[PDB]
Amino acid sequence: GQICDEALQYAARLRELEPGWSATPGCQLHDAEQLWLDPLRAQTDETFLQRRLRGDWPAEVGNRFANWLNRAVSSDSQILGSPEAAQWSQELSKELTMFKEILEDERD
Amino acid sequence: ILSTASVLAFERKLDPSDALMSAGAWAQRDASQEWPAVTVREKSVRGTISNRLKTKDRDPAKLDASIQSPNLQTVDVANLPSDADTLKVRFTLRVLGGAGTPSACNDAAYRDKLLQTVATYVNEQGFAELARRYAHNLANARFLWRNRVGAEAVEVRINHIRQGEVARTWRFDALAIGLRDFKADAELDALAELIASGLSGSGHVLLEVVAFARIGDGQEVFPSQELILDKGDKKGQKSKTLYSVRDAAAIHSQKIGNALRTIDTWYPDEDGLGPIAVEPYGSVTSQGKAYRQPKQKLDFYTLLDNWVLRDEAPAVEQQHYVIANLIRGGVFGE
Amino acid sequence: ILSTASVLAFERKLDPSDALMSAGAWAQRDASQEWPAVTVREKSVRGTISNRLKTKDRDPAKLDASIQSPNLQTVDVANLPSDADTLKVRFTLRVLGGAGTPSACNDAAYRDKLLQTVATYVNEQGFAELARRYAHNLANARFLWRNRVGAEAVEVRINHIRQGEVARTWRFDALAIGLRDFKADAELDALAELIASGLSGSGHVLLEVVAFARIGDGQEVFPSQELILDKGDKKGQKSKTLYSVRDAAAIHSQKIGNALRTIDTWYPDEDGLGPIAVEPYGSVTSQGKAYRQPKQKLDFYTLLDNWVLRDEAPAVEQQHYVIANLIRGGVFGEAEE
Amino acid sequence: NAIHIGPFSITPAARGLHYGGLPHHQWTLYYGPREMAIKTLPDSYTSSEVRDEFSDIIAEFVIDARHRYAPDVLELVNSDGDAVLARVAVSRLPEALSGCIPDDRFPYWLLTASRPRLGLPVTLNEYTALAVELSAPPLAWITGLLPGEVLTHDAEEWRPPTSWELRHVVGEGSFTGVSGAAAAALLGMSATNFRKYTAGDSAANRQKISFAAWHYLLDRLGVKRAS
Repeated sequence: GQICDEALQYAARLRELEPGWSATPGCQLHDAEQLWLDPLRAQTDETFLQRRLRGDWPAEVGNRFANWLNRAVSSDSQILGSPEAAQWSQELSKELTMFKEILEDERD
Repeated sequence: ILSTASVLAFERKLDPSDALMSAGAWAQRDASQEWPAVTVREKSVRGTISNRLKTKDRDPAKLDASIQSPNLQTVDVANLPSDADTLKVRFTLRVLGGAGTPSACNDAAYRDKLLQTVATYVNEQGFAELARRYAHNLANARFLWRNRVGAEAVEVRINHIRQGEVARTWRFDALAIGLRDFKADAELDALAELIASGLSGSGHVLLEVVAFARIGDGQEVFPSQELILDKGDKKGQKSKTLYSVRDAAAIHSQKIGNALRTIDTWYPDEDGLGPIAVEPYGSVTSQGKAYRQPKQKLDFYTLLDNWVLRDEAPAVEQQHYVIANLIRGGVFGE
Repeated sequence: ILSTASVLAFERKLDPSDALMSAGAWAQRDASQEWPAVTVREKSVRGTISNRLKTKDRDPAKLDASIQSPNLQTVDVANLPSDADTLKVRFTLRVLGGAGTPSACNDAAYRDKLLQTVATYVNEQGFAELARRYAHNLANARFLWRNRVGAEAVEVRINHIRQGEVARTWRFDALAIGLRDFKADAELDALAELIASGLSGSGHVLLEVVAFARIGDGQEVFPSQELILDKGDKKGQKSKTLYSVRDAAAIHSQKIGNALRTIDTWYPDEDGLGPIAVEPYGSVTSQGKAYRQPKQKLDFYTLLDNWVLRDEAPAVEQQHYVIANLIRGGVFGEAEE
Repeated sequence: NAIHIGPFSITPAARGLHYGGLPHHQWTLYYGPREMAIKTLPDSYTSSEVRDEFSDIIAEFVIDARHRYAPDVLELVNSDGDAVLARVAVSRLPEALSGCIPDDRFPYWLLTASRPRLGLPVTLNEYTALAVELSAPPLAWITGLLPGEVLTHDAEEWRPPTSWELRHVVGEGSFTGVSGAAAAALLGMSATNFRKYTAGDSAANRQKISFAAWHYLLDRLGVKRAS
């Protein structure tokens, strides 16, 4: 949960420093990282960009965060043999669901 | 004392090339050298949601809101021309020999034991059963995977090319020879004898395989599908990319190789399904299931370990399966 | 009273370049100057589960679930065009000479003792056995490693190039000359005299070697394989990279150099396997084994220390091996691993 | 006024400077001839402060040398392949190894911990014999930092260690952490006769240690097994 909170705080830091939400070279994750780090409403991502620029895209950002958490916490094959592995997997799923709900509630 | 080597690698025999696609009219196939190649093109595809979502969702309003997004994609496609009904798929297959010798190995004693085990396999019988099954898979156009399904007439021309010119020709009806059982025919037995002479190291075999499939005017052919990145947008082949050699639709050579070694009719679960491709824990990706499951003692690794270490030579069908796996090649090690 | 020098370094002789690959049709081998290069492409690969498994695995649920989620890779591949059946491989080779003199050495007494030992080797016989074996390994196209296996016809054209134009030409049938035994032939022996003149310091030898291998239309050729560095990659990257020089598939120069010095037939294990590359503790990576293990006294360092320090000259084929290792070059001395 | 911490030496730069108004000197830390670090430390620093200014670099050197020259590890496993039953750090390999995947023809196997495993079938009595013969002492990694001609068993090729090589194992700053008095008591000598070995130059009453005393000292310090 602390890690999830840190990620939220990290996202808040991006929200502190997003004056011009312009894509650049090396921003190839801008469909999800540019969407989860989406700045205030620009003219390019206008009302016609309600699925491209103003798209509420919490599922792809949640999948990327779940992949990063699974890379940082790689479960063993017999790690779920006791209740600790199932509790850790359920806690990771609940943290991803809470982050997705907080992103969808904050997605416009 | 003797144990299996920790590294043990075999180069593949029966190397096929990438299979190129061209198009033409039927009965023009004897002048099918200037036939134009099948070009891969783009098109747009917009469709309503069709995949099974989480059912019993009591919100039809969000469902209708998702339906008003046409989720536009760009898709690679490859069709025949409107004035051509025949797809011509051409490749070459090289048969080398030396199918027992590894390319890399740790133990020399295990290497010599394996070499003499394959040597006793060759002395008991030649490669004639395996070359017969490979010649059957050459005879029917199994390497046309979805370009064979629903074809009116499939014809296979196989040229043995000894010098720079053609040394022999075989002509087959691929719909006469089934994809199910392994038959006998004198031209097919001669082709199997040539493949067996290549696999036995007594010659150098190069074959040119041409397949004509009468599909229809402007119908859709199926080349190999590439891998697509997701960092792009909904354009630029966002859903499907098709494999191509230079301005020509083509098939991956490993697809041709998979369809060539679909000879395994000895797996213990069933025999009414037909052959599968030779694999350790012989498994097909379509069914998501493993025949030659290692709880049963019929996978490639336990059979080779019992044959080489404990001298427990298996049944002759399983010996055919083990030598077919060694012709397939692989990385066998811890 | 005379010990080995603590540092000792020999620059290599027989420097090859990177071998460049082009493609064309056979019997256009004389007009093979505008042959287009073999390019390196990418393709997609889906893989089964065809490796050994642990006893923690092989439960049918786990094996079937692993077969459910497959592995997807991108692979670098190099092929001939579908209208060309001949691979052409071109490189150049410098035979330099001065093989006894180290490029760095600590002891002066060890230096002139080693220099006069190589001098007595050259006075007793020339480089003609070594140059004969090197000319053999040029004549059979052993620098085509996997591109020679299963080939219909291999032909080698060697132009000795003195000024900016051709001074001499050799034409060899590389499938006729074996990879097993070292024969005798007048053109091959004249090439050996040229290489021995280069190794002796009596001249400047520059050769251009071209190989034509009749493989087949559209078949796979095998360039050198690079080393891929990825730490935490995103599930479907490249798993195989191929060496290329300016969008032309190529073989590394040390690969050609390893195939050139495959002349060691005098290792004490056997001789029915064939020649190996000259190495200290002469070892092939494919067999994972070290012939001339130092527990026998036939590795490079005990042979050299007996020949130089204690004047125990070995057999003449062991002398051939030690001089071939000096032509190979290396870091010999107390930079020990 | 140089400072000697085992094989390391910290020397000042023989003329200071004035940094920030205060007088300073450049101190250089060497590991023999190899220059490891330079710092600019002020005057009115005691030698203890100069010592634990460089103690961190010395500790990183010790960690790197201990990880780099670690001895090999053999593993006793059962017939399935996983479930390591025992481990043993060996200084040599059992010489009958040849690349192996364990099967169930034998219940016990001895594999290398390196990944292309080599292995041998054993029966818990020859495993004990191999572990007795080939085991590594707890400070075997210091043998990585030694020239090897001072570590050989052949007396024709052996040469005695210099004072800098002797300070790797003997001294309060050495990697064994054993003083000269304790190392003299290990050899059955006096402290002065043993300090005769640790002078540095042949003029200042320094003799070289003998073959038997050097190899017995490496045995008793737990550096080389020396059977």
